Amino acid sequence: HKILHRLLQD
Amino acid sequence: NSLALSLTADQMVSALLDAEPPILYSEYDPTRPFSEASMMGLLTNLADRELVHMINWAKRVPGFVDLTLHDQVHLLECAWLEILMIGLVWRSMEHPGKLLFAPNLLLDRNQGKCVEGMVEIFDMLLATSSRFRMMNLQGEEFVCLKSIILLNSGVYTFKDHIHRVLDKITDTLIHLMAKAGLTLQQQHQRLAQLLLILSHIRHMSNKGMEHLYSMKCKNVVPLSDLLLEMLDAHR
Ligand SMILES: CCn1nc2c(C(F)(F)F)cccc2c1-c1ccc(O)cc1O
Repeated sequence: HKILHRLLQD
Repeated sequence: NSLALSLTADQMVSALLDAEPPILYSEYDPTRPFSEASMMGLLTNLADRELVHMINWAKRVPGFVDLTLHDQVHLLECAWLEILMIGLVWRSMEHPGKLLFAPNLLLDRNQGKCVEGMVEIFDMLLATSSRFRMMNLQGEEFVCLKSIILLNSGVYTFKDHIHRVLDKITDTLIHLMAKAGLTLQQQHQRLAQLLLILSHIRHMSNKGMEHLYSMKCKNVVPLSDLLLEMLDAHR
């Protein structure tokens, strides 16, 4: 679960 | 069908322009860094905050949103340092011999010396900056190059979509050069010159990545979890 995965959503 | 391919050259340009991330500042401390700890601390801190902007910038790059989250992730992990670096070089154009990491942070090769294996990378960055200056690189051209790095660097490590979007940007570059009054021959010669610099940008990225890795092992300079994961993707 990458931080990048989260930031690319929002 | 991606919207990007339906955009006009002028519709490609002011979108990249408008999508540009702002120029961030470093710590307002007037102490010129000479130690590795102080220098790399400022660099990584700045890099951390820039990454957040780079991420929202990439999402504004036409054709990028039409990709799967996984692909978007892969491309950013691959090009993030190339993108940071070409931005550094662009900002440094008007400051010969200087690297403008931030308006309040200009470093020279003398400060790179105080960090083993850093001076070589600075010299490469300075040379790239100089090259950009002599070619009289234009902002409209810079933004096109930066987008190309985003879509190109990881395109293989994976389809036509990206190739079609890359062609679209190629059309835009020529458009800008013709609009600038360049001859037909001057156009394809400048196009070649610009793209060949990407090879050198990739090189500097790979060298910087290695240096950032060894630095991670020494675990002296603190690295944000985001940097670690971005850096991690390169193994
Ligand atoms: C932290 C990202 N980074 N790393 C750089 C290196 C390296 F890898 F060798 F340590 C050398 C030169 C610049 C480096 C940067 C960097 C580049 C652009 C920028 O705006 C901020 C940076 O920290």
